Amino acid sequence: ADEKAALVEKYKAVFGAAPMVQSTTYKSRTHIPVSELSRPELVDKTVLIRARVSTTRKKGKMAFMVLRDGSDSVQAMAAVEGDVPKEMIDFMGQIATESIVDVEATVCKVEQPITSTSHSDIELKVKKIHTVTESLRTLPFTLEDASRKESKVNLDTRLNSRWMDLRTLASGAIFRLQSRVCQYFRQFLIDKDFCEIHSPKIINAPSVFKLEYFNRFAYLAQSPQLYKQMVLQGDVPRVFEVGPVFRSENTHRHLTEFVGLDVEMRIDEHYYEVLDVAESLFNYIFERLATHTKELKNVCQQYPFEPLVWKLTPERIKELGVGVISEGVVPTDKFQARVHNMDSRMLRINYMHCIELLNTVLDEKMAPTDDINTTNEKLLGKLVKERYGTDFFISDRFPSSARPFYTMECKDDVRFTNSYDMFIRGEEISSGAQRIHDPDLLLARAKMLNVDLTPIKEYVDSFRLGAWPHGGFGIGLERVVMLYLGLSNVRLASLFPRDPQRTTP
Amino acid sequence: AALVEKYKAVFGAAPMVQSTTYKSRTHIPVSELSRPELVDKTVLIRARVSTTRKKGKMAFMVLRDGSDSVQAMAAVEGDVPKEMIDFMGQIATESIVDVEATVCKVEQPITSTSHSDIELKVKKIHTVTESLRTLPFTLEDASRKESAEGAKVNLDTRLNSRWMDLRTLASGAIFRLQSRVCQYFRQFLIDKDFCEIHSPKIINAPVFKLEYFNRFAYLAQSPQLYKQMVLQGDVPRVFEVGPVFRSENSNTHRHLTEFVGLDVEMRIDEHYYEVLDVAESLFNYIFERLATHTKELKNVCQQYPFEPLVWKLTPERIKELGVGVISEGVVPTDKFQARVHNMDSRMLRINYMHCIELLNTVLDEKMAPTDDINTTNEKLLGKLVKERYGTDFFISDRFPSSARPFYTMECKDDVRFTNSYDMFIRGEEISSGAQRIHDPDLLLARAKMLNVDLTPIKEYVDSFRLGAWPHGGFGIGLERVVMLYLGLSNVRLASLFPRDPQRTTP
Repeated sequence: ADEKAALVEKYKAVFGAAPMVQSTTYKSRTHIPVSELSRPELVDKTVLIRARVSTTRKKGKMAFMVLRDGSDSVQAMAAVEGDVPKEMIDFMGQIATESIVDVEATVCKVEQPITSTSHSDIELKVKKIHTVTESLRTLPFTLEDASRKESKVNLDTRLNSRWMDLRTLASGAIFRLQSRVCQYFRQFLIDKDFCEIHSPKIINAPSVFKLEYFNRFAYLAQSPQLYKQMVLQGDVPRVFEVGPVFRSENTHRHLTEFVGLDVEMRIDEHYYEVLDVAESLFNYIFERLATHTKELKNVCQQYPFEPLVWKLTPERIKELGVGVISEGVVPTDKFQARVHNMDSRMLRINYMHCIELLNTVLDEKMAPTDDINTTNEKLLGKLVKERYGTDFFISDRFPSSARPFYTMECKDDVRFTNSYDMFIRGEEISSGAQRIHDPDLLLARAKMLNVDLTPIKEYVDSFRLGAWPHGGFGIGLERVVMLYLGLSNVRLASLFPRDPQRTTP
Repeated sequence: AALVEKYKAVFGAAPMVQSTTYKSRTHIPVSELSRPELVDKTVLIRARVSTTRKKGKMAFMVLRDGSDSVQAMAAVEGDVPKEMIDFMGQIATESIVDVEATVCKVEQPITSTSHSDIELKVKKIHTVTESLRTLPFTLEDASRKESAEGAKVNLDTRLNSRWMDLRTLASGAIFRLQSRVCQYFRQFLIDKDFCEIHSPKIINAPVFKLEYFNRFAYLAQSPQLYKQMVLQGDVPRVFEVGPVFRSENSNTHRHLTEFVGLDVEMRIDEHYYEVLDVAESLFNYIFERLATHTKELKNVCQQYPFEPLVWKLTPERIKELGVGVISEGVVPTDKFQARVHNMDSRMLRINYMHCIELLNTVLDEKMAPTDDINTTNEKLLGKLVKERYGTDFFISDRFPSSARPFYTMECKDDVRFTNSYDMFIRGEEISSGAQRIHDPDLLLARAKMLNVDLTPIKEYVDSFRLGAWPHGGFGIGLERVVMLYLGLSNVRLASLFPRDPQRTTP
């Protein structure tokens, strides 16, 4: 009964549970990631791979597994050979789904029908296999069920075990794309000499999440708005910030905490200088996102979408009489739409003409200063898509009633302001404006809006020692990912979402 | 009356900028005024009035935009009347003006300005916005070295009108360098295929407590738990740049209640030295690129003198002391068994127990190998390291278990110590890195030993139960790294609108 016990010690080097990885060795073996397995020079080579068990089963005298690491997966198999005992096949067949294994395997090129694994051309012949960590055998839900198209794992169940959901193809791709949006946002602005700033999220007064702050109370900032303006009055010419923002005032489209992408800059003459930057920024981001075809397809396979169109065609510009600012071409288009140039071809419609366009289909007509609510923003976006062919446009010169106290009014008509909104797929994504850089007019607009600026005396004071004309805009990161991908719920694009009912994980 | 209207085109208050024209004039920034193709040209500049004075039939100003300054003057001649020289003499300093002026070369350079080779001959000048004539403090006083004779501005007055303070050379340069630290941090890690994450700052349980609708919530001290959990969703490598919150009521020159964390977490194949390898290469990358921003470094140094950071041993010192070289298999003969990974970055590593022995060479009260190195001791250690090895940067390897959090992996050979390290800049801790415990049961066991209550964080523990990757990571305070790099006296000099227990404004 002891030689059989010694056979346990013989097979320990071939299969079983490896000792816990505990920094006892350094660079003692070469670890090949699953993503590199289609490198041609690895064919017929024996490699060491660490991967998740997607599935594994004993069948006949063999074991078959799919190994996975994020978006990359590969078939693995083992058969009873001289080097490989039948007990290893039993061991492979019973490893729990989602366990992490170290596999020593020969890379074999194979000709077989395409399956779900992404490395179609190759298969691993397994020589040794050890568990690195073992998964519980009860999962909160399977990866496949979490990956189904919508008509099932409901959203709250997926969010409660987000570490499991993130392993799906679409969820992984969504957050890789989110990282790319941040990257492209910053790179564009760094190229244009914008300085990054970090401003406080704890503020003295609501300008409202109230917090206990040692002996007194403080509050969480809704946005860096006031600080990004104040820093320009410290003579920094242009700034951006990427950081958390908090909104206490529960839909499928909004969160209580999210990430703001914020910009503020001096202007020489006109807030169109801000809009020019904003349009070029979005064009840059959209152009670069388009190159991430792996991620886009991995989102699309679970959450089908039509790729965003953000440019008018040159043909449609000509047919409709759309104006071209950089060319001095005045529009003949009935709604007086314009693009800045024939390269980005991004649609701008004045707010009053946006109302006129909505009024073509509305029975109850809107006045030129009426506010466009959420149902009518989607309707406007649909009318814009049908007439001009684009999913992205700007509405220019918003009514004064619809804008915050720091928005510069138009000199010719104070019913309107030096401001604009941007829309993606008929939903608002960014507002930009010239700010009021004069303290007296800033207080005057606040008083008109019955907003008391007494709690933010320092902000007002920051304009009193000489101020630069300036403007800026902000963008919700999760929201721009949601709208770009056409997702149904903004929580699909927030790693650990926060809303009035959710504070965990 | 018609004469007063003529003069209005020449000088006075311009209409408020209100988006009535677009690209109607070419505004030349002050930074461009030394371009040779601007000599003898009349140009339009928008600038701050730093100083202005009248002297007979002439007015003399210094116009400024951040670090760029130039002298401007006007004389009563031709279409410039005495009324305009009077106007220039009475503009309040810090007003912003639009000036039409000819760029002229000068023989004797004007050393009080950065554009010393040229001078502006003013033809037109209008105020864009007017400053109060009563300033909270002058730029001159706010720029004065603490050692120099004359009025200085104290820190609270500085922060109470931070928009004025930021206009000084040194303060502006500090925050340009802060931006560059973030930039190079992210670019290094993006280059190495680290993914950026954004994790929540509101958490359901601890100690800043906030009202959260019908319940209470808390602010996260750091993204520590989330950055580990995301690796269990199979993201191989992550970083985060965002706010962090410390709830300790500490009002010192070094502590902020809100600051910015630069956080990294990554899988490891075998060893937490893989984490330390990344951290050292990351700091090398940042320091090498910060050193190229000579304009900003000199603009800090003129007010706040510092010796540039040395973060590498020289090849000669390595040989002289017998420091080991990991990538070349060179075993140290150094009495304190120091090592560098490689001969390119040459960044010093000393085992914690040899750090204790080094301290003991000057201590009468000898420390034990497991004793903790406090804050008076960290600066003594960094001085000993600087004197022996010649470097302002080093890591101390394998910290005692009693000094580390519950999630730190212990050494298999000796559970008195952990798979962890600290990095030091100028004798002060800047970053801690470690292998984490990726096994749920051992993680609960270490928390129990440390008497740490894990009931408020069941989801973090649960994230390791469905298969977990071995992993590790580190965090860096952004304001503190700028402060220690530049040798600043107070962390509030490197935080735009600082937060401490007594300060929530501006």
